[PDB]
Amino acid sequence: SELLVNTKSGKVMGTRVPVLSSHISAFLGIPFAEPPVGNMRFRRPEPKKPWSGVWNASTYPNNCQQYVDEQFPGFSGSEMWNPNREMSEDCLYLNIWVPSPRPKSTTVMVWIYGGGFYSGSSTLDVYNGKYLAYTEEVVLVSLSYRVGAFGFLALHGSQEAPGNVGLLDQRMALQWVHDNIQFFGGDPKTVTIFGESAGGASVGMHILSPGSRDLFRRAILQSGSPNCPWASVSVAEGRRRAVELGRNLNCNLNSDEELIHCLREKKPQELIDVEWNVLPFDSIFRFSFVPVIDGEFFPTSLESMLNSGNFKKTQILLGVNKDEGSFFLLYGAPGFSKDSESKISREDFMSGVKLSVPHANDLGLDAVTLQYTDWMDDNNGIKNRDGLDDIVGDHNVICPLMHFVNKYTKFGNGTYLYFFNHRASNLVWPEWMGVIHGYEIEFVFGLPLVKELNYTAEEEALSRRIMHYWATFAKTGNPNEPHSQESKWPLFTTKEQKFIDLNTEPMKVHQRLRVQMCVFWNQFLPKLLNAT
Amino acid sequence: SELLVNTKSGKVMGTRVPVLSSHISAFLGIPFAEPPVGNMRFRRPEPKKPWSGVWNASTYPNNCQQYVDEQFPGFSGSEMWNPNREMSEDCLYLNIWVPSPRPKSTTVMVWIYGGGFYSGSSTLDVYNGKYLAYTEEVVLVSLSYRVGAFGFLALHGSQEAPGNVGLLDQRMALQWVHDNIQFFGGDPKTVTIFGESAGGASVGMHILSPGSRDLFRRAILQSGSPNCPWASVSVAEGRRRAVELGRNLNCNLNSDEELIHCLREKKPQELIDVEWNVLPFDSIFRFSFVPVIDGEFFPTSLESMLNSGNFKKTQILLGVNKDEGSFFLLYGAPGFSKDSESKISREDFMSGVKLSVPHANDLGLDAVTLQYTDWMDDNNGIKNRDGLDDIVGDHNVICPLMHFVNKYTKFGNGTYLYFFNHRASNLVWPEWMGVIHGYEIEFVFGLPLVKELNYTAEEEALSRRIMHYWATFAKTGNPNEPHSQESKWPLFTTKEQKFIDLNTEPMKVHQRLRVQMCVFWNQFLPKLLNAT
Repeated sequence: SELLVNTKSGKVMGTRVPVLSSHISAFLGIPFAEPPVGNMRFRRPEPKKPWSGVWNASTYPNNCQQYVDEQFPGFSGSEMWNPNREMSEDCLYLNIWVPSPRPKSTTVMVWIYGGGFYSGSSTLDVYNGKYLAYTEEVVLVSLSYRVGAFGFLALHGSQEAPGNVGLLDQRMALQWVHDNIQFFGGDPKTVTIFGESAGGASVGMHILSPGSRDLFRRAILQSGSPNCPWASVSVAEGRRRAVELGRNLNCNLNSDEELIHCLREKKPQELIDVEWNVLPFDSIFRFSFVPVIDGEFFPTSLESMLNSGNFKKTQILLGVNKDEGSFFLLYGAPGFSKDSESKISREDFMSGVKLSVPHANDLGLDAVTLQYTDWMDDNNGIKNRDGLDDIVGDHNVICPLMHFVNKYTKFGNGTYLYFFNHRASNLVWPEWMGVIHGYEIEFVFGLPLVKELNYTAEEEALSRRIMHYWATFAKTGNPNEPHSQESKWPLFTTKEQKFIDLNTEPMKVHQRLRVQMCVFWNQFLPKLLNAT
Repeated sequence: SELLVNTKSGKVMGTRVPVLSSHISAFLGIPFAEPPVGNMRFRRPEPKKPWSGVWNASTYPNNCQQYVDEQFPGFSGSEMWNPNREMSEDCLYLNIWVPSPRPKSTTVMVWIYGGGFYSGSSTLDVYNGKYLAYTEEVVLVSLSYRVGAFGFLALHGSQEAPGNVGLLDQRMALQWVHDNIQFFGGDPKTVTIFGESAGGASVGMHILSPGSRDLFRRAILQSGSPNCPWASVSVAEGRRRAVELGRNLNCNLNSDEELIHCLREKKPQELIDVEWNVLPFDSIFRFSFVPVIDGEFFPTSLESMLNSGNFKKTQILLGVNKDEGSFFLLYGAPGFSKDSESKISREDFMSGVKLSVPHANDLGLDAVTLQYTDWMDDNNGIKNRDGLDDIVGDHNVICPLMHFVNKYTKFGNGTYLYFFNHRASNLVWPEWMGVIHGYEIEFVFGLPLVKELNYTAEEEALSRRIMHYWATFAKTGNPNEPHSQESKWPLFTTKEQKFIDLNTEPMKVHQRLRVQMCVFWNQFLPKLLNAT
């Protein structure tokens, strides 16, 4: 049977699913690790024990325990990101979409969801891999990993909560793909991992971490890189936050054993209710439990790894969205509202800057403010709003990704860069937010090809182009068709630094994506904060 | 006789001079102080003793002892600024141009020449007051004052070389005008002092200094202000430079008396030959002997005087030229040449920045470089050249004058600001230098009205407009004609900050002259250098 697959862990039974008036096979909820519950909480994952009989993989698995956004009850714009299944600590499963008839040895794409390392699900409607697997004829895999304290509580030095266990979950799912995808028609020597935001940062971390490098061939990073200021902390800050978490739950703090044991007795929701109270500063775009530079997963600091070429050398395709910051300002910066134009005063502007660069002394806050203010029109509410939007996006996403790409390209075997600047016509978020963080995802997964969702014809065409770029890159290491007549996505080189825009207009090639600001955020400010 | 005038110091005999096919009276070389020679060198000036008989004032006086530019022998462009008369320490004289028939009580304008406090003459062809006195019917006075070490050697604490004696010379000439101009037809209650560069800085210093305030009514400052980074030094740096001067001439340095006495035995040219060896840094736009914040001429620091309104409150008219810095780069920055386009490489650019902001640490040099570099085209030779030009002008002239104007306007009784951006058609300097430092002077003195000099008809019209603005402002405190139909030069206010361009095109009003850069140079950088 096409729906029956015998893997090294046991037999699995999938289901047939309709897609664009056709069909493909789907294997949902395949377990790749033992349930991280009880004494296993905070612990590194262990391989799932083989099972007898047939595993029923016809329905989505549970979603990991996580914080749930309720800032806009009922609003589709934010609820489309919330868990759509029962949450449970028993959440390490993966999903596979296989073309029909089943391929013999085709390209594999493994999706790693984003969510700031504190949220995310592989089962969201925007992550349905059936469209992409069908249209491009690839085996699509989406995995899951523990988030928040459950996946990133770090008490370096103890084996009970080492940290980075969330990244080990991903690695474990990748190990399973490497060992079993051949039975689903996938070629294990041609797997591309791709993700967005925290997922993009995760992809970059597997490229850096020695233990993950041999598990995949190529990589795609969307709006996220390993060196982002929010993607990781030191072992000291990790330790400091773990202890403060324990203090909010009145736990014994005399020893690691004491704390860990007390945290393992708490119900999942009890840790989630106080998870945000451990941040060191009043801030925006900063999360509590994230990866930590431990000396194991990451041999040394990320900057030294990037300078010495200590990372997997292969081809990579990456880029960012035009307005990465508007989402974090809406939820946490004074002056912004979902139902108004959010024109910002001078007052709130400087207030926003303090919230965006929390680690900066007063001289630094002034450097930023000067770099983003137009003194010929300083009380222009619209310029201050967009100025704050640029700051958040440049500092948190764009400038960090440009640093990575320029460092990587010196040792890589091929780089392709994009700038997504098309605002979907059916967006429910206000206009001032622009090309929002995470909204390029729907084009990558082909949601525009389904009429009932209400996209324009040019948006459907844009989705096919992107799907074909991502898939062609996954297969060959070059998003361009060998002998095509279409416009060519030039290769990003240390010298020219070319990149393309991604929208419904005729392709246009550019150079040095936001260099002015990246030099400020990657060279000047760090130096200023270090000297003063 | 129209050419004979009886002043409080004695009788003076002038001469009749032709001007634009007409005539006026000129009284040249009238002494206002005792010759500062021998034991009087470095000493404060003393009033000229009255004389019997008639003083022959038909020819120009000698020029003060000064450094002479020889970088371009024969070149009119630079030699038009050199002394055109025999140099002598006996140089404290003034010149007066009086309309014919002699007025009864008309407006007076006193010119103070520039030259970085190390050079300058009242007898240069560009300073001939006959055109302006004739065309606007005003009594025009140009004075002289000691420059270089002779006028600014400062050994605070000793009465033999207190410092600022060069400013006291100017004040003395102003005292004479106040006490005697009535006999030449001038109204002593309506005297406007005006000057360019060091002269403009001098005018601003008389506005600040308690002892000079009652000697004039209004003031005009061209490309120079008292708070410029080159216009003054502390008593400590003054002392340090005086001692180093003595060391270059192998003088006894055990005591002030010892040093001073040794310096008074030196020939004038001996001090001038080593005057440039005392600068603390390798620099551009910095001069050896300049005014010093002594606690006498200047009660306290200039910044505190400006903040507390401790200065003469009246009307002022001031502005700058578009390219104030090109002159100092030509003479002292690597890469620039008089006979080439001077396209500058990255190398020489950063080399120029180090020379322009000598007092800056490495973090500061980086702030400047980032603020003036276009990272999308960093090796563009023309952008680096103009970028260096802007830096020198903004830091040394424009941003300092904008700080002064904004501080003054809060307590003044009327401010008028201009931006001169017309490059004379007959300039002998290369094109890359643009609207050069000091070349608005020829329009103020009406040189364009004389055919044989070769200006265009629109330049002659521009000169009359400027002469009428300066003169009308001198008479009433407003450059605009009461009921005119011509375009109005708006008043500069703290709120709107309006200013006008000055060229051959229809007047245009603007706002916030180079604010972006002025905020960088007046608020951010000082803070950065103070914290680091």
